[PDB]
Amino acid sequence: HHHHPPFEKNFYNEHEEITNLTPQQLIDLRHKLNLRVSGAAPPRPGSSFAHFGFDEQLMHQIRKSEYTQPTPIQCQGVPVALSGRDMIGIAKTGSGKTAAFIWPMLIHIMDQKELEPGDGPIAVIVCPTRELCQQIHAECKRFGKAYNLRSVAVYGGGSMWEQAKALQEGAEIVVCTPGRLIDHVKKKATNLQRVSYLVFDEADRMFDMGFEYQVRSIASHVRPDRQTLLFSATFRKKIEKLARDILIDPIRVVQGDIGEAEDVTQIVEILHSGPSKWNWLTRRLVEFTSSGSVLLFVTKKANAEELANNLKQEGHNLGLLHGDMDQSERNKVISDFKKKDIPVLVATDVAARGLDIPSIKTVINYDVARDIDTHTHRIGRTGRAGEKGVAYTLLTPKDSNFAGDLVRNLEGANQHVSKELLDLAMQNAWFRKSRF
Repeated sequence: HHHHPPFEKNFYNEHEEITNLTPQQLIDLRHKLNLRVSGAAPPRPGSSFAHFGFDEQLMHQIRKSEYTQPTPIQCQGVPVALSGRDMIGIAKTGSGKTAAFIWPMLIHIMDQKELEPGDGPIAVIVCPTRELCQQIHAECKRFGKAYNLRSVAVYGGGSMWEQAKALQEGAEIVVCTPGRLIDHVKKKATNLQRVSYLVFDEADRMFDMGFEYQVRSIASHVRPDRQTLLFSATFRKKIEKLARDILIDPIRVVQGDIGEAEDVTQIVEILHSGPSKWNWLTRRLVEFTSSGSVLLFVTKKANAEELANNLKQEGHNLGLLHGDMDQSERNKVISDFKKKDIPVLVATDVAARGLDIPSIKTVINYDVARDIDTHTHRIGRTGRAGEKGVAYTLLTPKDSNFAGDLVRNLEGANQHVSKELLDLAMQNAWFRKSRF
């Protein structure tokens, strides 16, 4: 009575043809599919419906389809979703992405108890528009017939009272626009207590149309151990922040021509304590300056000052940049750093505008960033604007919460997660459990 009812997420049995791929063959398959994939332990993609392991009832509907072979987003997205993993699909209409999340949804629903009177949907698909709602609903009814599943569409611009009646008759699947779903829930036309599979489609469009608050509210009121899938045609900071907030260890799947490039090389070291960062740095700073300019980040002005003063006494030729500097003061330091008059710069986050300098080949997060957004902003200064550049992050055992966020950031960037870093992150239950 302390929990929500248990449910299964993982329905996937990898086909031997896929298990048997060499690492090179796997790399070349994703290249052939024009997909860039990241995250912790992504399932391999398939290349045929046989690899998905669909039964005859579903295949019957798929053969009436509309699909003669799977699309690339299906090839990778279906094994991700069948495996029970969360997913970020960066892909455009109509890449077959809707079926990519619908087919696993059907399998997920089929494993559960049937609906009892009063039961809300098992799966919810959230859409920006009535138009898309109706298209997705049409697909849900088509494929869902394989298992006699019922779908109801509730969208703005549609009859509130007919929708309320349809919701009351019972539906395993609800396709919706965000505000209208929330309205029906508050009115107790339906409820979210059985939602275990949650899709946000065209999430970028939803944000552009003003729905971020509604999207977040829905995510907040669905059980947190749900499976969640998020699709967008673009990745922008707003959607990335959303993904961090409403997904748990997702696999990121990007259609090639819609991304681009390259991730910063990150090195993370776990040190004894804050004061031991100094010896770490003095042993390494000369080698770092031999590759190019070096940018050290701290958060607090006082810490910037103490570090810079100690480096000066150490004999280093460096500059300081903090937020209380006037503009001319500020421009002198930045100019000196740009012209390589000083090889080393200590800066606070708030003062760091103007430091997109190609010669920066080392960024050092000396003091831990306030959050992962700030972390990303910092390491963006490193040269893969011209690669050869590396971003070091110094943690101590008091940084275990940030370590979890950093692990997830590294995994999304296909960067190394050391055993030490993972162990540190795994100290906290909210990481160690929610962990895929």
